[PDB]
Amino acid sequence: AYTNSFTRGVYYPDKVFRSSVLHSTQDLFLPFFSNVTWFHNPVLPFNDGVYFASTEKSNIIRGWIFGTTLDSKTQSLLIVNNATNVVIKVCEFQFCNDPFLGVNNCTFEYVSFKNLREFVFKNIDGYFKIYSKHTPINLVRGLPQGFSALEPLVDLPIGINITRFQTLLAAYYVGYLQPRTFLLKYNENGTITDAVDCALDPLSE
Amino acid sequence: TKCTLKSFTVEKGIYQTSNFRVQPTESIVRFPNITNLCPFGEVFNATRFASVYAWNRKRISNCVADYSVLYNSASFSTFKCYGVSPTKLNDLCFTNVYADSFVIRGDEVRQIAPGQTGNIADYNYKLPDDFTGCVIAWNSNNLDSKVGGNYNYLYRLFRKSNLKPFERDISTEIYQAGSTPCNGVKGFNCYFPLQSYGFQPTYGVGYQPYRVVVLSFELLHAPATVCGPKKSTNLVKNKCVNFNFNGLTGTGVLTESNKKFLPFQQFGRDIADTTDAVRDPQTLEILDITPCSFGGVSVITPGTNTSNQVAVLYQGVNCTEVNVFQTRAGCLIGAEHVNNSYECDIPIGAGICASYQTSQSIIAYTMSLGVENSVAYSNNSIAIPTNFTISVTTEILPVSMTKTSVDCTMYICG
Amino acid sequence: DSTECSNLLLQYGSFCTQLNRALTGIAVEQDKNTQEVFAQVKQIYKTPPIKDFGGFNFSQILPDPSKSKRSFIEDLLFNKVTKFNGLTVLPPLLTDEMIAQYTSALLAGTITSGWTFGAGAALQIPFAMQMAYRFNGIGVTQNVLYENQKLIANQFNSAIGKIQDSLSSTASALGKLQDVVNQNAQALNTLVKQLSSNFGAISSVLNDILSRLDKVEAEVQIDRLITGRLQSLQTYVTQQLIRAAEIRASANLAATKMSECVLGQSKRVDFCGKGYHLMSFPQSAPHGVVFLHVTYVPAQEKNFTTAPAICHDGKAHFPREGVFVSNGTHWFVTQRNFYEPQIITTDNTFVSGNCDVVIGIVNNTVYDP
Amino acid sequence: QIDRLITGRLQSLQTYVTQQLIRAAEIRASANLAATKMSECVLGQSKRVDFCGKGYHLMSFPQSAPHGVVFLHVTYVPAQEKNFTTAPAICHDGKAHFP
Amino acid sequence: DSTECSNLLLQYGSFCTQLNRALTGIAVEQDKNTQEVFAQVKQIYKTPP
Ligand SMILES: *[C@@H]1O[C@H](CO)[C@@H](O)[C@H](O)[C@H]1NC(C)=O
Ligand SMILES: *[C@@H]1O[C@H](CO)[C@@H](O)[C@H](O)[C@H]1NC(C)=O
Ligand SMILES: *[C@@H]1O[C@H](CO)[C@@H](O)[C@H](O)[C@H]1NC(C)=O
Ligand SMILES: *[C@@H]1O[C@H](CO)[C@@H](O)[C@H](O)[C@H]1NC(C)=O
Ligand SMILES: *[C@@H]1O[C@H](CO)[C@@H](O)[C@H](O)[C@H]1NC(C)=O
Ligand SMILES: *[C@@H]1O[C@H](CO)[C@@H](O)[C@H](O)[C@H]1NC(C)=O
Ligand SMILES: *[C@@H]1O[C@H](CO)[C@@H](O)[C@H](O)[C@H]1NC(C)=O
Ligand SMILES: *[C@@H]1O[C@H](CO)[C@@H](O)[C@H](O)[C@H]1NC(C)=O
Repeated sequence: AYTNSFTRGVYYPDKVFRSSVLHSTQDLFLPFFSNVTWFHNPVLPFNDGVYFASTEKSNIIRGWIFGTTLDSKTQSLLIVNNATNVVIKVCEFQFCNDPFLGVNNCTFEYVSFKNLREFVFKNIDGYFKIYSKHTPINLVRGLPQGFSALEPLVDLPIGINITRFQTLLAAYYVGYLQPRTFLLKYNENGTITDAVDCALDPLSE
Repeated sequence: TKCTLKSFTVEKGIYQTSNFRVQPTESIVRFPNITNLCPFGEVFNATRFASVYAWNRKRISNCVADYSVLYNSASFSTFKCYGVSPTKLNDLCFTNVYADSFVIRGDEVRQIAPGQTGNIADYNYKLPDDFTGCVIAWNSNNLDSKVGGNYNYLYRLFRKSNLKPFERDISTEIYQAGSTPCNGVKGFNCYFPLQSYGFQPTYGVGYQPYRVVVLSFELLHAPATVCGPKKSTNLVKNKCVNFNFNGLTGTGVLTESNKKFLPFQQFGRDIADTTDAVRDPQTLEILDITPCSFGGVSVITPGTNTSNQVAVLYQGVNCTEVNVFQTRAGCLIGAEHVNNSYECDIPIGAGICASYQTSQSIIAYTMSLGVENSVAYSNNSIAIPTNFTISVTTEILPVSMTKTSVDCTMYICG
Repeated sequence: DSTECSNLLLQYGSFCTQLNRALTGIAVEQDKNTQEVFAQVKQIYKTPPIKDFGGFNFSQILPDPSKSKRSFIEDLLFNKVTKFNGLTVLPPLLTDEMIAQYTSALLAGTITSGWTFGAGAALQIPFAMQMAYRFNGIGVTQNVLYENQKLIANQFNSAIGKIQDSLSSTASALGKLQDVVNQNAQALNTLVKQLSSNFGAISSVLNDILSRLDKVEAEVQIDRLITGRLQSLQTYVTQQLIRAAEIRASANLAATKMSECVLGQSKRVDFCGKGYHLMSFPQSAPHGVVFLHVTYVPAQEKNFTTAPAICHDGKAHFPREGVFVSNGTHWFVTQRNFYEPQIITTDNTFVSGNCDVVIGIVNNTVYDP
Repeated sequence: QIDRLITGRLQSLQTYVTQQLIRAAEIRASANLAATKMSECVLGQSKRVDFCGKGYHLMSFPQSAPHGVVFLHVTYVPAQEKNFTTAPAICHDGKAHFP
Repeated sequence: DSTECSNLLLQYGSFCTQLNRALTGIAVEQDKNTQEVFAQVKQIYKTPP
């Protein structure tokens, strides 16, 4: 099953301040009005990059795992939630379908319906990066029509090969990034505050 | 001006001759506060190093490096470098670094060199002929030796074959020195591979223990995790300066700003993509990099046949930056601000013109548009001419260029 | 500021002087254009204290001394019309206040003295007499002004009011001036953005090449950027030369409309605005000029029966100036641009030969004064 | 080496020919203006203010000059004015007379 | 349309875009000229029988 993404999944493409101005970029982005997959669960492919979002009340989702294998032979990427903060590791665990109860050959380690949180997970070959946003919403399962940009959380200098991912365990959503041009409007205070998916339609073009 | 026009006579006018450009008054650098310094000293101060056949390896990553903190100290019995000179290592970046550490007798330390042959080089730690890195060594007879001998510091005298470059191997087998079938037990012609120096405090220096660390480096397809020092200076505002922020080099006036960068934003840009502000990595400051002051320099002159005097216009410059006169066109220098208005002799800009006049000097003034004349209009008054002049007014128009032709094959090649 | 690039740039010889000369030529020509358009007046004529212009009301187009002392209509024009990487902008020689002194002088001459200030010393004349000469210049007899003077004053004043409303209402009207500003903004911004282009070199940031490469490689990569930036600058300078010739063709047209439509009255049909021309007033505007062309347009016609000539004693009478017309019953002659019937007489008309030769002649009487 | 000298000399010649085309278009505008002043100011009498020199135009004489033409515009300029009282019309018998 | 050249031509920057703007200026002006020459008339007058 599917749902309309409206104008969600925009993110700050570079660490640059700009003010009262329109800037153009081509990068991996979620298209406007795209079909995200509706959920309220299994292993999924990564393609070239992932958008993930959920309407969890109190950071309910326990984490994620990413890699080629997600089972031994090489370190898979592991990410875990502790309240407002995040634990990260890369390890060669080989668990069954309950990895949250399985809880290692590891080579990197780090620590950081009223609400909706949004995340972008991105390999860049110049290592791996994560972007996110947190917002209150109306008490509705479908993604509301609205605008904000996901901000960079971390750069992981890890070099892990990724082709699939899984969630560690309300409504939630998945979509995929595509190489697309976007026009980005910045307000006075450096903030991306409107955008156009350049390829969307002849008026947008 | 004579050299600008390629002539010994300059006719009356104004001529651009050069560009004024404020020089950088000093050089500035900023990078974050010195943090994540690589733990080389924590390896060097470890309580003991291994038996040299199974030398300790520590992987080093995600850190800034200054190897001169190590090699400047004459406290070691030796500090030597191979493939690269010690100073250069402070410039470099690497994906991984390794500290490789062990104990050897004072006579055998010579085997730690590029492409060596002998017990340690072939069977314990093979440095290749193209080894890039450094060797740190010191006497440890006060640390490692014991009465009756210490055996925690063995060396592999025997192995099947020579080790590969930087190879670590824990394999052991009994060496058959003769006809005896050894079959994995000690005996006559059946020597144990891990020989003991048996270190004692009374030993002569060639038998005494030496602790050694060797530094080994790699830069890979996976990008660097180690780099040289985060260089920095004081941060002088409100002067034109050469600068560098986190590797963004330039020259400009570093000015205070109210520009609210988001927490992750490092650099700021204007409409034409040109950089206009930066974060100081050593504070919370966002500084606007106003461009360093510059402009065309033009020389005002009467014709050289009449006088040699000259005056200068610093186009768009403020006279803080350069007889002086600030104008909307720039600084006049060498011309009098006479202010009383006249016909425009030599044009300048924004209503200023200049002339050479009487006791003689160059003067600059707001130009006159001609004499004022209030027409005596009223609802019943007319003026009628009672007489005329015929007049003859010359007008001149060009009609033809000089007819010119070029053979492109003869001009280009010939 | 790279010395390394500066030394390599010498190998291209005169190009980097030649392009700076070509822009200097364009820059000097802008003051030549502005002088040939506005500096046609010999002396700074001034408006009289009492605005006693026979009922006409120039207060919207004359200077407001309380304000740069522009007119009201000049202010609308200055309101509707709407980084330093080695580029420099330069000031115009005449400031916007000096242009407003010339458009004040040209206007105050045109109001108080007709064309005369454009042909010699200015001669004062009452405004309702100046308009009688300008009407007489279009084949409408002087008395058609005087018999309608308040009506003509109200039409002129009302029409000035409609221009003030029109220019106040929309920013889309000044397209010819706004496009000059927009084209130069696009040219300068494109010339700047081309600094960031790689031109097939390793980077467009010169400091990369100056720190990452040895001289023998850095020379090749810099020479790619020089080849790119130099071809960029030559293309911009060539477009500014072509655009300067396009604006010169408009400046010579404006200088010609200043000399003919302001300093005179032009018989060039549809040159100084549509309709028969009476006069025009210049108003200054940023990077340009605005003419308020005042024109007479005939507007409420009647049909008539007409004849090329009329017989009398077998001789044919032609109209001296004007046309023969009839209300079906009686024959009259009129001036041809405004219906005003005159009784046909031997001073209104001239004889030439006999009634045989003229095709389509008619009879009636010609009266003897 | 020859390919660099070709590219340099060729781009330099392209610049000259491009600037000569633009300069020749300015001279054509001047030659058409001269042919217009020849047609009106010499072969006629231009009733166009300040076209055939300042003042009211009478006639003009062309004179040759190297690469151009010189016009000697003969013009009438009024020169010694007197002030007068004036009126647009005058009565004689309740009828109004105009000049 | 051979992609290996297009991936190089992007590195030459604004050139191949501004040439379409320059030719569009020429192309629009051909209509403006033809408008100003012929469309001076206020109505489509037509000749009597
Ligand atoms: C020139 O600079 C000084 C010092 O900043 C300032 O006082 C003055 O107002 C400036 N004048 C102009 C015209 O920029
Ligand atoms: C203007 O210049 C004159 C000399 O030409 C001088 O007497 C006068 O004081 C000056 N006035 C000002 C306001 O500078
Ligand atoms: C008219 O002016 C000329 C000089 O232009 C003078 O010689 C002549 O005497 C004047 N005639 C009258 C009647 O004023
Ligand atoms: C002229 O126009 C002004 C407004 O511009 C108006 O106030 C004034 O009453 C009008 N009439 C006269 C005779 O000034
Ligand atoms: C003039 O006469 C023609 C033919 O009778 C008629 O079509 C036209 O409407 C008339 N126009 C006026 C203004 O009376
Ligand atoms: C005018 O037109 C009609 C039809 O052509 C004709 O009968 C009449 O004789 C013509 N009159 C003249 C003066 O040509
Ligand atoms: C005018 O009147 C004469 C007789 O006096 C007559 O012969 C002639 O045909 C008339 N002409 C016209 C055009 O009606
Ligand atoms: C005309 O009369 C006025 C007022 O008396 C005077 O200002 C003006 O100078 C006179 N002009 C001539 C040519 O006498």
